[PDB]
Amino acid sequence: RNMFCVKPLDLNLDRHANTALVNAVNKLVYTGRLIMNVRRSWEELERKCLARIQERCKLLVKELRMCLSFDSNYCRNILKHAVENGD
Amino acid sequence: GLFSLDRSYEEVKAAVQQLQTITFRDATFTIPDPVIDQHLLIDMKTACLSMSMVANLASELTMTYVRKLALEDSSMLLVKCQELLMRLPARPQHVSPDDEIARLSALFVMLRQLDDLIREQVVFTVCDVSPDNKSATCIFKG
Repeated sequence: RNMFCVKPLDLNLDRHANTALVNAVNKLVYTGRLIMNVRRSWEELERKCLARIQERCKLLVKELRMCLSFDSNYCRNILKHAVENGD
Repeated sequence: GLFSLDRSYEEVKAAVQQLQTITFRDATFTIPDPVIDQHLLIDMKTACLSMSMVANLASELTMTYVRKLALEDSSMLLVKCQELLMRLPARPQHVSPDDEIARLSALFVMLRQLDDLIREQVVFTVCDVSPDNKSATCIFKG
């Protein structure tokens, strides 16, 4: 739900029960799950934003193409750039 | 000799007068002139070094074995052994047969070294003896 400022945990893991190797691998798998989830969520938001902005730009340039004028053509030449890479 | 250290003169005298005696097969004997000397001090130094080494090399499981067994076993041997020791379930803290076997082999060597202090050279192995106990047939070794 919120990528930017997630917090870690200690799982309230016990030491009396269970084998210690499973304790270590459980801590590790929690850490891996957290990092994978946060990175994947950031990537998903980036993908959705890029798709939406590309579609909006395409629709806008198609609409404005009909009004052939200097300022409008300048706007078109601005908008014609691709944005597949974030920079 | 070990007791002579860390003890006062009269405590040493009482302990010496006790240790001077021995009982063996319905017979008894007394040790002549067991005075503490630098020859025995060499033995004390090497024995205490070996004893501290066997103390350090001992693993967690070896140390905890006796205390764990006292929880639910009971016998005269066990009660005597526990009475000799000081007085103050759970999964074992660490399990590692390879490291454990290496440690216990090193402790085995150290125990051998500590034991050799008191073992004499085994000169004779004996066979059947005349019933009067005077003479016997033996094999010479060492």
